[PDB]
Amino acid sequence: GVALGATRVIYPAGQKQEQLAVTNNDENSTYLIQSWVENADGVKDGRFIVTPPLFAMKGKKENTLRILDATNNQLPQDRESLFWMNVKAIPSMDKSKLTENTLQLAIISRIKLYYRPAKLALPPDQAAEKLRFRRSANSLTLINPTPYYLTVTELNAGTRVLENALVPPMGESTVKLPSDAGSNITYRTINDYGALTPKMTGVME
Amino acid sequence: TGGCDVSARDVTVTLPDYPGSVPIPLTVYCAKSQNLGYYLSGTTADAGNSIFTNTASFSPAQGVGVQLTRNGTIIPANNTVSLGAVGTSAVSLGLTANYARTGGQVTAGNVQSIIGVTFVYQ
Amino acid sequence: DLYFNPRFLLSRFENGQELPPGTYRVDIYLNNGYMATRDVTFNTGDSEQGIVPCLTRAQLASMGLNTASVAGMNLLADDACVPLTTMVQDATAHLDVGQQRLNLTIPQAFMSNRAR
Repeated sequence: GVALGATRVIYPAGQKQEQLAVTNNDENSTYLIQSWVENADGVKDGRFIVTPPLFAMKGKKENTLRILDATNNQLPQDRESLFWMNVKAIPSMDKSKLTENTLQLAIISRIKLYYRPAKLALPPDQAAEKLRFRRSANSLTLINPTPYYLTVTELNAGTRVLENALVPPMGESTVKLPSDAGSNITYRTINDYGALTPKMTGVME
Repeated sequence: TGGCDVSARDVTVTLPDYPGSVPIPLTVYCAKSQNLGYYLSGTTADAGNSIFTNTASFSPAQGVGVQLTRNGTIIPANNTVSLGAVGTSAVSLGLTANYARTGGQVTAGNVQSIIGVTFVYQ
Repeated sequence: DLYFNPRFLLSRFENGQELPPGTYRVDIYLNNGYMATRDVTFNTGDSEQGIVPCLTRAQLASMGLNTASVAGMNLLADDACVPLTTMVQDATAHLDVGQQRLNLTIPQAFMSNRAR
């Protein structure tokens, strides 16, 4: 099918543009590629422009999408802001199929687009370790005191596997916690390069 | 590394005449192993938000839509299906295409439905 | 004949076109040399691509075109889209959609290459 060249885009403030590769691996196929940006609420948003927003890819080839900052410098300058890139691969079919029974599937890739201000206080390689936890009766709260979004996965409490979480900068997120879950917490994160970081021991606030 | 890729016999599935069902050969693989999941989207006609509408123009059959199942379970729109760890070896999405009545009277004609399959990356 | 279901969102695409009319951020090259990266409007026009770039007399001049060597170019408005391929004999324009790169070529007889 059609695959993206990255699983996230870190957009450095000040940059004129950032790119995202879109590759059609199907030699005999022609797809219509529709792309758009959504804000943290999942609503189409124009603060970031993705272009070309609609184009056709015939056969095996790579097309590059440009992502442009259209925020007018209005976003917070002490923390990252979250947006989502959406790339939909619309298939074509012969018009002769219009007289038959068919089901066409459009594949959509959705990845994070992080707007990252310049000169942030904490270096990115120091953020993951800063995560803290607050335990409740049947819930676990993740505390992120850093300017970076933390993608927490492989979150464990005892032998229990909890839900993954996306903890906002200088914010918190909460996940359900089975009443029998152990007190020993461990977790991993997905870093700037989309790589899973080594297990870290959870530290309580 | 980049995003994963979906492979299919054809993303354009020729459905059997109603009534009938057919498995959808559709798999996904990644260059780097990672937990992956997907959800369906489109226009549905049932309160269950699981029967996708017929968009046929010429002579569309009324009273029927396309409903997908995985391991026998109906998959509603916007309901994430977790596939677990997906690496270099292709993993099937496990989908089967079925026809489901929308309630009304059924008439003769064809069915032309469309569904979106979204993969959100951590 | 190819078909694209509009409900997924088209004749041009069904006919082989890659990109519809619009304004795109492109890398502009002239005689295979990088010149700039900026927005360029592409309108419907006679081209295998179905669309043609809109560049003004001043834009072309700033990249090396000798406007005084082009017949009838003085009659164009400042904001008119220069009909490059017809007004400048054998000049060419092609957009590599995948790279979003507009490749322009202009014969030496029309370039500002006079001994300086």
